[PDB]
Amino acid sequence: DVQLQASGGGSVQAGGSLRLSCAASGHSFANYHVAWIRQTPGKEREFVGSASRRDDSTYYADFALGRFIISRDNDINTAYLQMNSLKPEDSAVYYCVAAVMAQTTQGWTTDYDLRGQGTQVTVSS
Amino acid sequence: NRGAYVEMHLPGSEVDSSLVSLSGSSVTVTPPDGTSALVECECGGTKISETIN
Repeated sequence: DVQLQASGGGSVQAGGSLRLSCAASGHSFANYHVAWIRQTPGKEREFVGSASRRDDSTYYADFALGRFIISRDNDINTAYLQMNSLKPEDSAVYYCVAAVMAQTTQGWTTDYDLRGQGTQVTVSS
Repeated sequence: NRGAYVEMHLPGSEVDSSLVSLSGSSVTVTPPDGTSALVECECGGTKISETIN
């Protein structure tokens, strides 16, 4: 089955940096919009950022601008989320979503063409 | 007037390339005088917006 595995999280002090990776087993990311969704305990899943290979475009949320970077290396069918300047509000579990266009990126995506297991990041003040 | 008749329907959404314009680095939409418009796309996520003059 086409499954996405998220990794690269952990507990880091505020103001540092981390790098998360989403890898697909069963199919490549050659024709897949990659979107990062964040879920803090006690609230609803919130959009973080999305990237597109077809047009080489990157979307970032209001909090994500100037701090988060998204890159893709189709050679090893992985998507990377390099982010810096940790803040206490960034403690959550992150999932990666892969979709074949289908106009799935409207605000709240809430489509999940491919759902994968997430990873937890903790932020210590 | 006779018994012949032809129906009239509502107009379609007409596209206009000249309406959109460039700022220093950005996209600008300036609807004509007394006109409402709809702006769409997926450059990142989806955005369907309506502008009223």
